[PDB]
Amino acid sequence: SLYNTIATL
Amino acid sequence: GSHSMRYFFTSVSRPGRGEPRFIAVGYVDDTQFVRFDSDAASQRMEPRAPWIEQEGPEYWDGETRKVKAHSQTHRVDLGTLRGYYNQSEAGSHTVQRMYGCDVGSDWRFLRGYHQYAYDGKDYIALKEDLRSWTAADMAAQTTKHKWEAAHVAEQLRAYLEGTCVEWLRRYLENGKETLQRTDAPKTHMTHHAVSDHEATLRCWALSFYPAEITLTWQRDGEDQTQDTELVETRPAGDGTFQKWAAVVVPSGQEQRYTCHVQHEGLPKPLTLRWEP
Amino acid sequence: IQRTPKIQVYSRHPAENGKSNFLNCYVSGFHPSDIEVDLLKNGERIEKVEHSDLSFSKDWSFYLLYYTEFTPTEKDEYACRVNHVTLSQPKIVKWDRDM
Repeated sequence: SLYNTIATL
Repeated sequence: GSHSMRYFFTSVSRPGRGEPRFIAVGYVDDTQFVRFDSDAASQRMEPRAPWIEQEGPEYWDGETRKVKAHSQTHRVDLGTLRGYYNQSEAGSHTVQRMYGCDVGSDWRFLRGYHQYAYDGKDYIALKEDLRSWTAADMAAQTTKHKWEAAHVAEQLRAYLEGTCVEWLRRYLENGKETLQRTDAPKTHMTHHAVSDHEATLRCWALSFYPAEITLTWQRDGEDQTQDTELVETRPAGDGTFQKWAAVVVPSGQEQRYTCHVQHEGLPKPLTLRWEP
Repeated sequence: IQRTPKIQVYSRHPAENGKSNFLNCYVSGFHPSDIEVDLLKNGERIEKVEHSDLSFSKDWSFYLLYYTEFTPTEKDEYACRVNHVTLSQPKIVKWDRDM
């Protein structure tokens, strides 16, 4: 299952 | 043995028209199990192994939602990076991201990782401790300071040590008949006369899983690398792998040479010798 | 910033003339990801070729598998033709059944 809270640059 | 779950993401900008190409792939060990391609018709995360097909609609809706969120992050990141490197709008550029987790033999968390690249070079990566970042240059250094103040590593660490491992264990169980099976290499040797006075012996390893393998030649019981060739491990297309190693020897001296095969699926390494 | 592809052309199974098999062209070690890969039968592009989803290695270089069903014979020549920004002309690697 993918990570739910990827941060942008 | 030990196991990993990994996700790989690639976005390529398309200046002439429209949005970046985005491709995401998920693996357990050396088995692809999911994909997303922005060019494909479904616009969903899709199954690529039988054992993931049993997951229900909630799963596929959530993975689709998350993967689209990843896609949009990569789209804005391409723009941010173009600005950081003072590049024009005219050229195509690439972001790559990989993350995931390893468990050891006893299924406990072993390692996590999260790495990001721009135009095929390191940009920023989480350190092994999952607590701080390795920034390759001053652009990435500004990313690091921002992500530090926003506690980005902490939230990623919680995923990597927790839910990543939990899902990995779930997939290993659901896919056990293949994911927890080793396929030992099927091995043989061929012989070809290269001139009047020399021959090539080629040691084959076929139909193995996982991909990791070592092939080595010995002469008179000592390792030999001169006059050898070792091809890179390649997929057969059916989920298994292939490799070979060859040595050139004086004709008539074939019996001095042995091929040694090491693989997780072998209780003991194999030794092959030319016997016809 | 540019890395040229490595190419291997091979069958899935040990080849026997007249028996159905799969012809593979494995391209790896390249950057950037845009690449053109065709499989050829006697010089001509094979239409029903598929490929793996783009992925990459530790060094960030890309790899792809291109493949098609085929039935080898004594006389039919197979090859893989690759074009990439690092190549001034398309590169043709011939299938050799002992490799």
